[PDB]
Amino acid sequence: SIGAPNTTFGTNNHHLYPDELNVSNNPHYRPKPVSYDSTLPPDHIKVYSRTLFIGGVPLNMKEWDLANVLKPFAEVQSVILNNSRKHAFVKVYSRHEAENVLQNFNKDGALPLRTRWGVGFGPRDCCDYQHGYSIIPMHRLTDADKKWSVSAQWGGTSGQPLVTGIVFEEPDIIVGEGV
Repeated sequence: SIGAPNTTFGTNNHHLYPDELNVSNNPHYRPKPVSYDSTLPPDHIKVYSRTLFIGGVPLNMKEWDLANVLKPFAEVQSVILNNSRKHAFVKVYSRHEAENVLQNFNKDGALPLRTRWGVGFGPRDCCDYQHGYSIIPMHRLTDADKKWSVSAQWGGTSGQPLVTGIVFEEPDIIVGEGV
């Protein structure tokens, strides 16, 4: 209602919405579900994807067409569409939303889009794109990587320290600063 988003973004990052806030007055508010399992290796963290990878993309559909086809399935937070590759990546605000998309989307096989697990945050060498998660060693997490894992508004730990065995849904890929 108040103002327009951007329709392409790029000044900050590929989110549909501006800075906003994960506050209770925002209807985009989501919980920070965190767990701790000792079954994980030492100095590692678990990251569930809230990101869909999209194959089969017709070149005429854009970022807000992805938000439009997924609108009755879940709220879309961010999107990187690559028409030259015939694909998109689409980040929704919760893991439960991303599963609720995957569960109902293209069940008949009529839509051109092919919904899979993508990654907003995840190491390729410790990935599990089949289950839709990755496990990350804290020795490879940069200052920015841990900064989002603690400080990200959607996903991460809710401001808790990264401990061995910590589980959550992917932190936002804001960045801030220079460098």
